[PDB]
Amino acid sequence: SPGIWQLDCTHLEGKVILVAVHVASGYIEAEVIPAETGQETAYFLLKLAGRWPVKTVHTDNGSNFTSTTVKAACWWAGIKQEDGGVIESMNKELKKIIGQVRDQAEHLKTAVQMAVFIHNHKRKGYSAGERIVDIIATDI
Amino acid sequence: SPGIWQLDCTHLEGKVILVAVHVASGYIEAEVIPAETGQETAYFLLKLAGRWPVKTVHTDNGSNFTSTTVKAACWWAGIKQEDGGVIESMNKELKKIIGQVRDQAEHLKTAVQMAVFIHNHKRKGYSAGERIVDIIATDI
Ligand SMILES: Cc1cn2c(C)c([C@H](OC(C)(C)C)C(=O)O)c(N3CCC(C)(C)CC3)c(-c3ccc(OCCc4ccc(F)cc4)cc3)c2n1
Ligand SMILES: Cc1cn2c(C)c([C@H](OC(C)(C)C)C(=O)O)c(N3CCC(C)(C)CC3)c(-c3ccc(OCCc4ccc(F)cc4)cc3)c2n1
Repeated sequence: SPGIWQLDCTHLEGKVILVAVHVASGYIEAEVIPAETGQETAYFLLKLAGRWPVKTVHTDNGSNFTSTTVKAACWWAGIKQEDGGVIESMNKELKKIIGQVRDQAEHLKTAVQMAVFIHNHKRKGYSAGERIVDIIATDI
Repeated sequence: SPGIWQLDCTHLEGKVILVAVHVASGYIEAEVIPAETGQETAYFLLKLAGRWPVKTVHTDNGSNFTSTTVKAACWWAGIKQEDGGVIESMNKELKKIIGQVRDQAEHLKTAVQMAVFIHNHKRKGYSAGERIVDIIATDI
């Protein structure tokens, strides 16, 4: 459970938001990209694995599961690349937060990082940021 | 101590590498940018604070300390913006790792994230990644 993450992809303003969800805590990392490609997904996973102890990733679709570039990043970072409700509600929640801050940000990427901040600090009482740290520290 | 970070800027291949160091653990986050600007620093701090509980940031120089854009990001994210050896040795260590992986990466940003991965997982026995999680979980 502590090393399991789920990839998720959603569209907004003609752009793609790639999200990594830490399944046990609900903690997220997200980035805005022009379109989902194997190279963008591979780079996102390399970043995530250098920051958190990523053991397994459930890919968001069969193209990212199949991608030789994604498989190479998973090999490099020591990640077990795996296949495939609450994710749909999290995409809706993220878009809701983005809408609420959209006026404070000129760039979509700024609004997305503001939403990541709000989601991870929301007490619902522990926050997702507190839960991920507690889950991983117990495993050490 | 658990919420204290230090910004650091270094040059490589006509580009700038912006680094955030968690002082107590030695854990790092890094990004490649064309040049250090208030907007790039503000965006980097917004990302960092959505991922880790950032209480204080020691800015890397007086321009980032003065920047109204950096001060706005610190205000938004609830960060106390503060002023100003081992950092010089960490820039040298990071460049050394980048040199060792440079042949496996076409893009400089790929090599930088590989170096972040290696630095954070290096056991020296706990790693910086284990130390940051343990330090923050004790504070919760
Ligand atoms: C020119 C330009 C572009 N520009 C742009 C592009 C942005 C944003 O992009 C990045 C993140 C900088 C790339 C954006 O996408 O909108 C920006 N932001 C600053 C940081 C933020 C508050 C997290 C989001 C808004 C400012 C700005 C700079 C000074 C501001 O000062 C407000 C009074 C004040 C309050 C508290 C303080 F402590 C100090 C000042 C406000 C907005 C800006 N300015
Ligand atoms: C066309 C192109 C650009 N391109 C580029 C730009 C890159 C790198 O950029 C990003 C990170 C993708 C934007 C780069 O900056 O170099 C890249 N990398 C993949 C991930 C990495 C191993 C973390 C770094 C190298 C590959 C590639 C793709 C398949 C590879 O397969 C190697 C046999 C194999 C081993 C284990 C496996 F499980 C599966 C395959 C090797 C390299 C690539 N390809």
